[PDB]
Amino acid sequence: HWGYGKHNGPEHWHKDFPIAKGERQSPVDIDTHTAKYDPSLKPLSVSYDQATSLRILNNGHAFNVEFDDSQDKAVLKGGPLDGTYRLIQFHFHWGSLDGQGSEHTVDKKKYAAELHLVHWNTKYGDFGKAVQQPDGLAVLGIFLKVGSAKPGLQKVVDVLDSIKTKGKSADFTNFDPRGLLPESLDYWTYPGSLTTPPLLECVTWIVLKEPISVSSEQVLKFRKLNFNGEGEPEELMVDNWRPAQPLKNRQIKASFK
Ligand SMILES: O=C(O)Cc1cccc([N+](=O)[O-])c1
Ligand SMILES: [Zn+2]
Repeated sequence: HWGYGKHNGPEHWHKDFPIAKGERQSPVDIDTHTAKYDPSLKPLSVSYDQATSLRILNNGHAFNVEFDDSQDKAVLKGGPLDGTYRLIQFHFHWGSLDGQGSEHTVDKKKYAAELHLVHWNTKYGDFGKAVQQPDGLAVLGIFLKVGSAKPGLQKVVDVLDSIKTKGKSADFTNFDPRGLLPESLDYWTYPGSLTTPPLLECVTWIVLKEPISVSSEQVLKFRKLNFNGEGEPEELMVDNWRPAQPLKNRQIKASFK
């Protein structure tokens, strides 16, 4: 099955998921000089005051912080979006070293990591129906750079020892994702896809310009996770990022001048 190795990594995904070579794949390089300011874009509305995290999961590809999405409790609206998108999970992608890890790039710059907050359009009723629609998901992407610690991330880092290997989960209630957000909500937006199989072309991407800072210690704890299951040969969970894909017939729009 798919993964991030030599034998099963991104460059192989098209054989089981031919949409890998589609017209609206993610991530992409954001060329800041050609992304056009669009005055018609709105401010993003991120409303996470009632977000109810439940659990953290090592799925063998990353770890997922999961939310109760059975009501409108943590929603993303505005920005480029029509309608209301409910938070279902967040996860990250990161590198073996601080010089790579992000999926999106900015003028070819790779960040140490990238956080994805995944939301589904309530007009489709559930996540599985939403991913079948071109406007089914909104993913908020936030770059991580290594410097100062992010106090709001520490609760996540400290639970990782308990989900070292694939298929482990742990209760993870009361975590507030507002602690992961940068000061500015300036963004770039474009139409794209999931970045892991099945690579469905169902995402409005909203990539924040301003990175968050996390400490080296924090990212080092991400890199102690395992792709493998309990008791199998240890292969560290690192470099779980898809590289930039062809932009094709897309425009990247900026919310800011
Ligand atoms: O389980 C999976 O890998 C598919 C999946 C599910 C939810 C979000 C995703 N994304 O690319 O942001 C991908
Ligand atoms: Zn992701």
